[PDB]
Amino acid sequence: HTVEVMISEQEVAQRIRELGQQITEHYQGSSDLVLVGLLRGSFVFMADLARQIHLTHQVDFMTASSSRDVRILKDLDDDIKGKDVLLVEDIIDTGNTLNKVKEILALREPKSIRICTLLDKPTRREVDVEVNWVGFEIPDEFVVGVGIDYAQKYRHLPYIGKVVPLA
Amino acid sequence: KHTVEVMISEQEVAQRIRELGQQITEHYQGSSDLVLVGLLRGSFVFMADLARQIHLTHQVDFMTASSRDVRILKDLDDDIKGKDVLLVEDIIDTGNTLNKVKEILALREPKSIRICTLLDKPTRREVDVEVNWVGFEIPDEFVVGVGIDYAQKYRHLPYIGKVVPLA
Amino acid sequence: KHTVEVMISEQEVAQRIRELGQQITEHYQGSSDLVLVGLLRGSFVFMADLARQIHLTHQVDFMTASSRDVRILKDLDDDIKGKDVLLVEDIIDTGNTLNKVKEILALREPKSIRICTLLDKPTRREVDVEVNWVGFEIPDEFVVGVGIDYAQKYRHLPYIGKVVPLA
Amino acid sequence: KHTVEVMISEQEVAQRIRELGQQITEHYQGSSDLVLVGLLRGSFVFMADLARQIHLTHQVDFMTASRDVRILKDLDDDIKGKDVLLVEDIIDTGNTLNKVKEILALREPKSIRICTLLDKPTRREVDVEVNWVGFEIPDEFVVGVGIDYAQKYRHLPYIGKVVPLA
Repeated sequence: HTVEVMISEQEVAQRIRELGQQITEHYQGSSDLVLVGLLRGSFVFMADLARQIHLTHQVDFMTASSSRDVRILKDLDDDIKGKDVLLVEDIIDTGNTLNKVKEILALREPKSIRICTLLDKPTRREVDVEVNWVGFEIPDEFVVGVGIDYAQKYRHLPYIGKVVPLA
Repeated sequence: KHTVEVMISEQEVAQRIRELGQQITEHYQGSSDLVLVGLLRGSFVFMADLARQIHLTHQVDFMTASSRDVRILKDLDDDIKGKDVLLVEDIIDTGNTLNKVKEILALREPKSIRICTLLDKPTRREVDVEVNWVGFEIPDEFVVGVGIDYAQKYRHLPYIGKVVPLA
Repeated sequence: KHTVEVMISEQEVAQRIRELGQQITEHYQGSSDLVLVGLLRGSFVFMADLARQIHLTHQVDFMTASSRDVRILKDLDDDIKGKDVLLVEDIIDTGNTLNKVKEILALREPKSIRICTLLDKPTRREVDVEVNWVGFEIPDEFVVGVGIDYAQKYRHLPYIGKVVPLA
Repeated sequence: KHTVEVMISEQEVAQRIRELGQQITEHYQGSSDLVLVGLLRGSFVFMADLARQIHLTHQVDFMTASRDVRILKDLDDDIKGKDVLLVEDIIDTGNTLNKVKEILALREPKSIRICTLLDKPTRREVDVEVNWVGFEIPDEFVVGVGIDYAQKYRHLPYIGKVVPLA
């Protein structure tokens, strides 16, 4: 198999700059912003987005699992009561896991909860969940890069790639 | 300079847990999917004794909740979707943690959630949680034993004790 | 499908646990800091009964080790540096998991580490782990009860049972 | 009452990380079992930039470590027989990193090495071997590129110095 570039590193960077500007604008005057990354896949997008948000904010992470139940493998280290929470995803597809994570965090009485994802595969949606900011809407391909793995590989590519069969 | 007095004897505790087990057995008669979930660390002794008085095939699991936000330090190992869940507590006082744990688990769509505690301190409640089975209602004293610690000591006492000043 | 036969009766188990607790009490006499550490979920019932037969003030804590690498899904809540640590197991068969848990804990520089188990299957051993206190040494049978499950069932049986396939 | 001063610019950080990724790429050449392991939360930004400058196929994982050094979140995947690179935002006393290394050594990786974006050598309390270092600094009050003050400023793109104004 091989990887072709689907979304270039610079196209990704420009889109994250735009998301950063929109998010900065939306939260202007808030000192309670916290970005929460869903591990492992969101960490690259999160790193780049945080650096494009010109507001003082905090960072946290959750690891949610998958058989049926959405379980918390690692919860947040910090409180979110009365805070503005931004969930940060690498890719939203079925929306299952994200939906339960949002509901679990809603119980803690944050000031607000929103969601931003680098990629959205809306044709995979099985439970709808409100996504405030989306980097790129894509079809249901095997994508990798910018934090996203194929068999644990390729998270470290600076571009969004597509895994394709060779010769 | 402090000591432990017996408040509820080893045998009084055992008789009560025998009675709870009988009522719980009757209650879930014909459920194919009973699961007891303890809250660690305090629940484990009461859980062990109670599970042995329940004359139904059932599963056991544990959560560790945190102690401002209620966070999940260690989640269930198994699924509870469509199951009858019995939350098992050593003591309910403010009700804050238990309430949030119930709300977290309710998101998983168990068939039912009910709650059983060995000790209840009703005068300490800060939030409404409905508890179907209560071993003993007690005044707000420093109690220890049957899983309950004081500064981590005395969980291993077979009786419910009360910590008292000496001299 | 199957039935369960009594292999070691409730009373036999209670008597042996009392013997072990007595020996453990003698062994750590004069120790200021005993901590019993159970591996979840299997060890919780044995732990509850055993701690109640140990007549020294002590602490209780728990770990959850993964089911190749032995990973820590839930670590101890409390420190063990300088303490006498007693690892508590429902059953020891291959010894692989328990060996790693011991090495992991030794890095924290406890004063000592010893191991107790309710059941021991010495024929299944794959690594050398020395076990000072053994409730019952048994053949490689499918056992359940007193914390031990089969397909998550039967942890709540008050005896050690043998699972027996039928027709 | 404070501000933050730029101590090491975004561009200096970027160039140094590229140099580190190059050295790392060269060192691990021919190995197909590279895994970078960051310690949360501080390492995630340096990790993200470093991984993208490493031109070898590799895996990425995370641990979060807590007197006793405890494991609050372990790795998700096996490291037996692998080349492990622990990735750190800053190394000061070394105490946590030393124990994490010891813990992972029990799993029999083929090798374990350590990289840090910042190193404070005069702060060292335990000896631990640090293989790659982005910037060796004095004991300044630092933030940015993953590093916080009171949970704030991990999002700054440069290494900043917190300068009390109070």
